[PDB]
Formats: sequence, structure tokens, C-alpha cells
Amino acid sequence: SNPLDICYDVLCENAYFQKFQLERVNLQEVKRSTYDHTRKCTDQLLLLGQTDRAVQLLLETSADNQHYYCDSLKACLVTTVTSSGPSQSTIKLVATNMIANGKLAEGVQLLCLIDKAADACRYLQTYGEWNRAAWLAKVRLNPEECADVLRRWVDHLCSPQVNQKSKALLV
Amino acid sequence: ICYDVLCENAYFQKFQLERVNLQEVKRSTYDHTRKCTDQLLLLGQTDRAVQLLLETSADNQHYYCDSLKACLVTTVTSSGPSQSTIKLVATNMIANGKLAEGVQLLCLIDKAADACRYLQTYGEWNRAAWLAKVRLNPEECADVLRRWVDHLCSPQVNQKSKALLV
Repeated sequence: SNPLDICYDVLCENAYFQKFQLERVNLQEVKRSTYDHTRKCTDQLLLLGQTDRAVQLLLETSADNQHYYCDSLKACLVTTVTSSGPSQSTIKLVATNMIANGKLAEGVQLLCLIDKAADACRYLQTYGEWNRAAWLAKVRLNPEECADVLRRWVDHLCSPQVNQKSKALLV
Repeated sequence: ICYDVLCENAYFQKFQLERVNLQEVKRSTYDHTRKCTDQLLLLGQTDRAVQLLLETSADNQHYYCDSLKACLVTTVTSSGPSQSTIKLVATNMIANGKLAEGVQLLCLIDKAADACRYLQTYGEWNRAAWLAKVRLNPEECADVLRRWVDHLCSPQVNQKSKALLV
């Protein structure tokens, strides 16, 4: 296939980048130690598309932790929200409200979880987190919707307060 | 209405609906709102409970859980093949100490009878009888009421008159 080397990151193909992200998240999942790492691994897996191995990992919280109810509810919701056709307006409204109130990571995660990554990328770019939005657009999304996000990122990179024309040229 | 458990099912349901409406009219604090939401979700009025769930202030510590619960109540209204894991999770929560939270979920999904026996197993006879009177067709409530009559006939309860009435 002759793919570009991974030393260029966002300049590579979608599948080649996705394979490396899968390998990295597998490495992260292998060496979890405490509760402050399992949550982050679950959050990463919930945006990398792995839905089957995240529910099982969620159903492991101890009966004494204060977040057991939240994790159980999240696992059940993820199990039962696998349908994207009907009953998606209220979920989108809740995600938008959570994003507006300040909780951005949860709203973006939920939006990418249900049916939509482009809107989550747009909200991420609106709040100034361009790197995570670009990474999200590279991982998920068809090569027809990521083009607009990358063009917007290039236009942002051409601002006089950034002066990163070389990266814009590469993208 | 003089006899609580000796009346018809529709009459009892209408009276508890009238009671919960009056309890919802005069909400004052957040704990009363939580109790009213619990009662409405246990009674089956999910449509008016979702709206009442999406009213938590953006400063309370329970906003996230209440926002996640409102979507869950809306999405799992159907009972398909993806319900076994939900029942397993509810059974684990009940066996882990929290009974009301799991009984509520079991009633919400499709299973009033399972919640009724779990309530009877843990000694909540009055609440289980109320649950059986409110929901369930007049074919499974009979077994639940006979199981309560058997308890009422024990030599430790000595409430044989109430058992005769039931």
C-alpha cells in the first residue's frame, strides 16, 4: 500500500492513523492501575468507536464508590441507545444543554456516541480545542465531512496571531 | 375508599392518580420534587415525568445523574432483546443493598411482578401490595395477594381478619 510514515501524524491516511490509535488504546488498557485510569480509558474507548469492550469495563465499579450509580446508568444507556433513527431529538437537546452549561467533554462524548461527530467537532473548534477536534475528525467521519473541518482548521492556522503557515500548507 | 385493598383496581388507580396530582401541585423543595418524580415513574406516567426530570438547576450535584436518567426513561420504553443486561444490572443493584432504586427500574422496564416478589422477599409487604394493586392484570396479582395472605396467617402476625377480607 506504501503508506506515509507515522512521523507526520495528521498528514497520514485514515485507516493507518486509526490502526495506530487502536494499538495505543490497547496499550493503555493493558496497564491500567487505579480508578483514575480506568475512567480515562473508558472515555477514550467511547470515542474510538469500541462499544462492546467499553460496557464490560464499565460494569466493574466497586459497590462502595460514589460513582457506581452513574457508571451503571451510563453502561445501560450505551447498551440501549444503539438505535440512531428515532428518539434522538431529546438526546441532542440534552447534549447541547450540557455543552452550554460548561461540561464540554461529556457533551462531545455523548454526541459522538449517538450518531454525530461533525457537530461535536464544530463545538470543539468553537471553544478553541483545535487539536482534539482534528484528531476526532481524523479518527471518525467520512473523508467528505472531514474536509470542511480541516479547511476550517487551516483557515484558523493562517491567522496573524498564530503564524503557522507551514502546517496549513501541509494539511 | 374506606377499604384500602378491598376495592376495585380502576378505582384505586384513579384515587392514587388524584393523590399524586395533588402532591405534584404543591412542590416546594427539591427533595419533594424527587419524591414526586419517583412516584410518577413508579405509577407509569413517564410523559409527565420526563419534563419534571429536565428541570434540575445547573448548580446541583445531581444534575448529571438526573439528565442521564431522563434520556434513559425515554429510550427504553420498548421491551426487545436488549433487556436481559438491564435486568441483570437491576438485580445486582438490589442485591448490593439498594432496593428502591432497583425496584423502580424493574417496574419501569417491563417487570412489575419481579419487583413485587423482591419487595415481598425483603419485608415490604404494604408497598408490594400497593404495586400489585396499581399495575398488573387481574391474573398475576392474585398470586401476590395469596402470598401476602399466607404471611398474614402466620402465628406471629395474627391478622387473620385482614387475610379473610383479602
